Amino acid sequence: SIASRFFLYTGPPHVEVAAEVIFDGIPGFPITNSFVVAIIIDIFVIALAVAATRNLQMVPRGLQNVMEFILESLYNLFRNINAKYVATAFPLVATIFLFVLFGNWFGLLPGVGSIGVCHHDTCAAQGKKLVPLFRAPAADLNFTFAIAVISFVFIEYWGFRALGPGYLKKFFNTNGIMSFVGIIEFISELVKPFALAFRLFGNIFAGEVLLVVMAFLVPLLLPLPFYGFEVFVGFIQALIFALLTYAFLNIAVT
Amino acid sequence: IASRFFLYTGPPHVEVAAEVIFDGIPGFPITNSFVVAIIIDIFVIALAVAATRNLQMVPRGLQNVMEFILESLYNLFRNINAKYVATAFPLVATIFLFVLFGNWFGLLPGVGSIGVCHTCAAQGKKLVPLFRAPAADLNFTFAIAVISFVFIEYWGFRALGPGYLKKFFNTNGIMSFVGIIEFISELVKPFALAFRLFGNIFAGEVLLVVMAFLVPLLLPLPFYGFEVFVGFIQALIFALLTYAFLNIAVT
Amino acid sequence: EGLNLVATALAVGLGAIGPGVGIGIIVSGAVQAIGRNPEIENRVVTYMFIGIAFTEALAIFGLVIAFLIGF
Amino acid sequence: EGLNLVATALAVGLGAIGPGVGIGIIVSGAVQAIGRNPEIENRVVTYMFIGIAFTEALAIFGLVIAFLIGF
Amino acid sequence: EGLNLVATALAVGLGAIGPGVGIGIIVSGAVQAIGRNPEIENRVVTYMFIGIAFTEALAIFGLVIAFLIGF
Amino acid sequence: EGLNLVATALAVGLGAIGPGVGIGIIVSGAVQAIGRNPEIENRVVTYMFIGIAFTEALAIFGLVIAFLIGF
Amino acid sequence: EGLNLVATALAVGLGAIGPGVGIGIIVSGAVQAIGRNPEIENRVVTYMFIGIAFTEALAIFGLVIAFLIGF
Amino acid sequence: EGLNLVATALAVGLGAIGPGVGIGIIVSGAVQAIGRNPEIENRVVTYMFIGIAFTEALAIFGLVIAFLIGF
Amino acid sequence: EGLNLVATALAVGLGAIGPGVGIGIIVSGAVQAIGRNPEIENRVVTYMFIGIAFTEALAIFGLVIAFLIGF
Amino acid sequence: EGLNLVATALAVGLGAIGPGVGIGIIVSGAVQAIGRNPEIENRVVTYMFIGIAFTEALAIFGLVIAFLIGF
Amino acid sequence: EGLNLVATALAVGLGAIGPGVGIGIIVSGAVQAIGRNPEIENRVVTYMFIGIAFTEALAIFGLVIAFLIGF
Amino acid sequence: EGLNLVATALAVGLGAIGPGVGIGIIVSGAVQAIGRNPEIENRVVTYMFIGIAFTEALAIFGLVIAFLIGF
Amino acid sequence: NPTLFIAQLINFLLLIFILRALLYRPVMNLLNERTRRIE
Amino acid sequence: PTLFIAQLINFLLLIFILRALLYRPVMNLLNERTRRIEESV
Amino acid sequence: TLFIAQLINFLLLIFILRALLYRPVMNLLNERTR
Amino acid sequence: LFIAQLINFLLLIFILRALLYRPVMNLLNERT
Repeated sequence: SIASRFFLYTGPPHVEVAAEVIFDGIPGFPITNSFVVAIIIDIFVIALAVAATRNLQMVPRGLQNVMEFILESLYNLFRNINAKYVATAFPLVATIFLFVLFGNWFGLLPGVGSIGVCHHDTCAAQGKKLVPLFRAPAADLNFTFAIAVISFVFIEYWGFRALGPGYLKKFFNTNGIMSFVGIIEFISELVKPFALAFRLFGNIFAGEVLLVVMAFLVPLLLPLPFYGFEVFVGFIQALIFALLTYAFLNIAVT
Repeated sequence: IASRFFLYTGPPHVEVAAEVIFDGIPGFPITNSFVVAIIIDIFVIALAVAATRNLQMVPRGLQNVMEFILESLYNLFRNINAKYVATAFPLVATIFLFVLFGNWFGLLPGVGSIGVCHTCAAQGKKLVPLFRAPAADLNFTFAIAVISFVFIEYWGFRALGPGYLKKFFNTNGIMSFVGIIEFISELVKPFALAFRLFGNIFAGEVLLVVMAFLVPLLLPLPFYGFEVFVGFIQALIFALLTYAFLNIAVT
Repeated sequence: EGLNLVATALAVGLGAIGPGVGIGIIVSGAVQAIGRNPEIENRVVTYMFIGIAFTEALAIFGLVIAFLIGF
Repeated sequence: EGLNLVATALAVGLGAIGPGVGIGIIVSGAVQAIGRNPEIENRVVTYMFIGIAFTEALAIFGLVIAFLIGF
Repeated sequence: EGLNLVATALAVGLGAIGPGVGIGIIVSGAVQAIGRNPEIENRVVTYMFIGIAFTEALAIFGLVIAFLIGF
Repeated sequence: EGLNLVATALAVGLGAIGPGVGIGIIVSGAVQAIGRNPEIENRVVTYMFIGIAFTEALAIFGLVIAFLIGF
Repeated sequence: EGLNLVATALAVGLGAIGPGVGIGIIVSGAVQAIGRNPEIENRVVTYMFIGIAFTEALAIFGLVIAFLIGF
Repeated sequence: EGLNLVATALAVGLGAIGPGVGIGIIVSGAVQAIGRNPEIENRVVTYMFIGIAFTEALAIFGLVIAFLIGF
Repeated sequence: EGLNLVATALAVGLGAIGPGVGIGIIVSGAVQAIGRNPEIENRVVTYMFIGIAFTEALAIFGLVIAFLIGF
Repeated sequence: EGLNLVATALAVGLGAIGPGVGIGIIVSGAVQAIGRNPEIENRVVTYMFIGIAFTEALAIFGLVIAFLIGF
Repeated sequence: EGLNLVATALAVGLGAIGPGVGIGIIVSGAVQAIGRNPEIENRVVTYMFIGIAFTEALAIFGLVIAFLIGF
Repeated sequence: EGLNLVATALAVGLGAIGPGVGIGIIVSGAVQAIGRNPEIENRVVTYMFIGIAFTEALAIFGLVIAFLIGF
Repeated sequence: NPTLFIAQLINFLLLIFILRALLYRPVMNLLNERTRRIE
Repeated sequence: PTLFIAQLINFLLLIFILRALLYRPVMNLLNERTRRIEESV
Repeated sequence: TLFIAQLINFLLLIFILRALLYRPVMNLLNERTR
Repeated sequence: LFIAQLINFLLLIFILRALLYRPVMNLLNERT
C-alpha cells in the first residue's frame, strides 16, 4: 500500500495561511479559527477538571489519579527549581502547560487541516473558497503573543516585588562589571518573550505544514513516524514552555 | 594622548611588488635582493671571524653568544636525531644564520625607502628600493629550498640501499595507495618550504609598509615586534623542518 | 529561471547540516554516559530522545520551509 | 524575481545549523554529568534546559525572520 | 540556463555534509565506549543504528529533494 | 530590489550561528563543572550567565542589524 | 552554458566534506578502542567498517550525482 | 543597487560568528577550571576576560565596518 | 567564460577540507592510542593507513574531476 | 558600484571567523592547564600570549586588506 | 573578465582551510601523547610528520591549481 | 568592475579559519601537555612552533594570492 | 482587529487561569491532605 | 474531502501504534499509584 | 618621505626591546659564561 | 638568478662549515 497516493491524491498543500481566519461572521470582533479551538480546549479542560474534582475522593483512582499525578509531578519539578515561589506561580505555569498541550494535540486530530467552511477539496467546486477549520491556537501568533506577554508581565512584577527597587535598575551603578552586561541583560529580557511566543508559534505551524506535506507525498504509512514525532514534540514544547517560564522567574528573583 | 599628527607622512604609499632587478649594467644583471644577500653574507662572515679570531676557555662576549647559539641548535637537532647531528650540522646552521639576519635587515631604516632609481620618487624615476629582504624573493628562497631537498635526497640515498624507493611504488597492498602521494608529498616538500619562507617575510614587510601608510608612528610598533619575532621563528623553523625531513628520510 | 529550485535545495541542505552533527553529538554523549556504570539507562535515553526531538524539530523546520518554497 | 525565496532559504538554513551542534553539545554534557552522578541531576537539568531554550530562541528568531521575508 | 543542475548539486552536497560528520561521531563514541568495556555490548548497538537512522532521514532528503529536481 | 531581504537573512543567520554553538559550549562546560562539583555552582552559574550575556550581545547585534536593514 | 561543471564540482566537494571528517572520527575512535585493550579488536573493527560504509554511502551518493549531472 | 545593505549584514554576521564560539569555549574552560579548584577564581577569570575582551573587541571591528557602511 | 575555472576551484578547494581534517583526526587518535599503549603499534599502523587512504580517496575524487574539467 | 563595501565586509568577516575561535581555544587551554596545576602560571601565560599574538596577527592580516579595499 | 581571479582566490582559500585544522589536530595529539609518555618520542614524531605530509598535499594541490589557473 | 577587488578580499579572508583553528588547537594541546608535565617544556615548545609555521604558512598562502590578485 | 484578537486571546487565557486556580486549589488541598496523612 | 479521509486513516493508524506501546506505561503508572495508595494504608 | 617614519619606528622598537630585554639576556649570558 | 643564488648559498655554506669546524672542534675540546 506504499503507492496508495495514486488512488487517493491529497492534492497541493492548500493549508499555508500564516494568520488566523475568522470562522463565524460577527459584526464585532470575529471568532477566528484559532479562537474557537482555544474555547474548545478550555471547555475540555473545564470538563476534565470538574470530572476529576467533583467528588474529591480521599484515595485517588482512575481519572482523579491521572489528573493528580501530572499536577504532583509539575509541583515537584517546580519545587526542585525554586522553593518559596511555587505557590505564587503554580496556577499560571500549570495552565500555560495544560491549555497549550491539548491544542497541540488537537492539531494531530483528524480534520484539523481538511474540515472547514466555505469562505481539490470540496468547496473548490462552489464559488466560495475553502478555508480550514480547527486551527490550533498555538499555530496563531496572537495567542502565543498574548501568553508570552502575560508571562513577561508576571515575571517583571514578581521580580520587582522580590528585589524591591533593585530589580528596577539591577546594578547599573557598578561601572566595572554590571555596566555593559546590564543593558545586555535588559535587551535579552526584552527578546525573551518574543522568543517564547515564536517558539510555540513556529513549532505547531511547522507541524501542520509537515503533516499536510507528508500527505501530499504519501498519505499512507509515511506520516506515521512524523505523527509520533509531532504528538511527542507538542507535549515537550508545552513542558519546556512551562519550565522556561518558571526558570525565568527563578533567575529574575535571584 | 599620544596622538599621531602625521598627516604629512600619511601620504598614499601602498606600493608592493616581487623581486626588482638592480641596474645590472654589466653582464648577468643583479637584483636588489642580491645585494642584501651579499651584505648579509659579509655580516655573517665578519661575525664568524670575530668569534673565531679569539677562541679560548670560559667564553665571554661575542664568542660566548656564538657558542650559546650554536650549542642550542646542536641540542635541538640532537633531540630529533643524534646520528646525523654532526653530518648535517653545517647546512642547517648556515640556513638559520643567513635567513635570520636577512629577515632582520628588512626592518632597518631604508628598506623600501632608499630608491636606487638610476627617495628619488618626486621625479619619474622607478625608485626601486635598494634594501629588499632576501627571504622575500622567490629566487633565493627557491634556491635554498632546492638545495635542502637535494641534500635530503642525497643523504636519504647515501645510506638506504635501493630501499629509498620502497616506501613509494610498493606492492605491499594498501601501502601502494598511500605510497605514491607520499612520494608526491616528498616532491612538494621543498616547494611548500619555499612558499612558506618567501611569503612570511614578504607578508610582514608589506604589513609594515601598509601600517606606515595608515599611521606612520606609534601604530606599527607592536607589528614591528611581531615581525622581528616571526622572522627568527621562520629562520629557525626552516632549518628544523630540513633536519626533520632528513631524519624521516634516513628512517 | 530555476533559482527557486536552488533556494529549495539550499534550504533543505542547510537545514539538515545542523541536525546531522547535533544528533551525532547527542548519541555520542549518551552512549559514553551509558558505558560508565549503565544503571541510569532510562534517564539517559529519555534525555537523548528529547534532545534529538529538538534537533529533528529544527530539521523538520528546514524541511517544511524548503517544501513550502517548492510550492 | 524569486530572490525572496533565496532569502527565506538562507535564513532558515542558517538558523538551523547555528544551534543544532549547540544543543547536541548541551545534552551531551548534561548526560555526561548525569552519568558521573545522579544525585544533583535535577539542578543541572534545569541549566541544560535553559541553555536549550536560548538555542531555540536563536533558531526561532532565524525562522521568524524567514517567515517575515516570505510575507 | 541550467539552474536545476546546480540546485541538485546544492541539495546533495548540503544534505550529505550533515550525515557525513554525524555518523562518524555517532558510532565512534560507541566504539570507544565498548572498547572501555564490552559487557553491555549489543544493547548499545541499536542506538547508533537508530541514531544513524535519524540522520539517514536527512540523507534521504538530501537525495529525495535532489531526485525531485533531477526528474 | 529584493537585496534587502537576502541582506536581512544573511545578517540574522550569520550573526546567530556563532552564538548558538557558543552558548551550547558554555552551558555544557558549566554542566560538567556542576556535575563534578556542585558546591561552587553559584560562581559557576554567575560566570556561565555572564558568558551567555557576552555572546547574546553579538546575537542581538546581528538581529538588530537585520531589523534595521529590514526597515 | 557552464553551470553543469560547477554543479558537478560543488556536488563532489560537499559530498566529500562530510565523509572525510566522518572517516577521521571513525578511525580515531576505533584506534583508541584498540589502544584500550585487545580481545575486542574484531568487533570494533567490524563497527568501524560499518561506519566507513555509512560515510561512503554519502560519498558515492555525491559522486554518482555529479556523474549524472555530467551526463 | 542595495549592495551596501548585504555588505553590512554579512560584515556583522561574519564578525559575530567567530567571537561567539570563542567566548563559548573560553567560558567552558574557565568554569571547568573553577570547578576543579575554587581559590584560583581571581586569576583565571582575569585571563578569561583577557580572552573575552579580545574576542568581542574583534567583533566590534566587524561592527565598525557595519557602521562604516553608514559612513 | 571562466565557469570551468570556477568549477576547478570548487573541486580542488571544497572536498579537500573534509579529508584535510580527517587525516588530522585519524593520526591524532592513533598517536594518542600509541602513547597510551605502545605494544600494539603494528595493528594501529594498519588501522592508520587504511583510514587515511579511505579519506584520501575522498580527496582524490575532488581532485580528478577538476582535471576532468581541464580536459 | 558598491561592490567595494561587499569586499571590505567579506575581508573582515572571513578574517574574523578564524582567530575569533582561535583565541578562545588558546584561553580555554591555558585556563584548563592552570586549573590542573597552579604552579606553571608564568610559562603557560607566555605561551598563551604567543598564540594570541599569532591569531591577532591573522586578524590584522585580514584588517589591513579590508582597509586597503577602501583604498 | 575577472572570474578567473575570484576562482583562483576561492581555490586557494578552500584549499588552505583544509590542512590547518588537520595539522593542528595532528601536532596537538602528538604533543599530548608525548606528555603522556615521555619515553616514546621517536615513533610518534615520525608518524606525526607522515600525517602532516599526507594532509598538506591537498593544500599544495590547491595552491598549484590556483597558480595554474592564474597563468 | 570590482570583482577583481573582491577576489583579493576572498583570498585573504578565506584560508584563515583553517590556520586559525589550527593555531588554536596547537597551542591548547601544547599548553595542556606542558601543564601535565613541565619536564617536556623543551620538546613541547619546539614541535608546536613548527606546527605553528605550518598553519601560518597556509594563511600566508592565501594572503600572497590576494596580492597576486591585488596587483 | 489583530490587536483586538490578541486582547481577546489574553482575556481568554486569564479566564482559563482563573478557572484552573479553582482546580489547582482542590489539587493543592488533596496534596496537603495526603501529606498530613503521611505525617 | 479526500484530505479528511487521509487524515482520519493516518490518525487511526498513529493512535493504534501509540496505544500498542502506551498501554504498558499507563498501566504501570496506574499500578505505581495504586501501590503508593496501598502503602499509605 | 617614508624613510623618516621607518627610522622613527625602528628606533622606538629598538629602544623598547633593549629596555625590556637587556637584563634577562645579560643574566643568561653571564650564567652561560659561568 | 636562481643559479647565482644557489652558488652564493653554497659558498656561504662552505665558509660557515669551516667556521663551525673550528667552533665544533673548540666546543668538543672544551667538553673533554
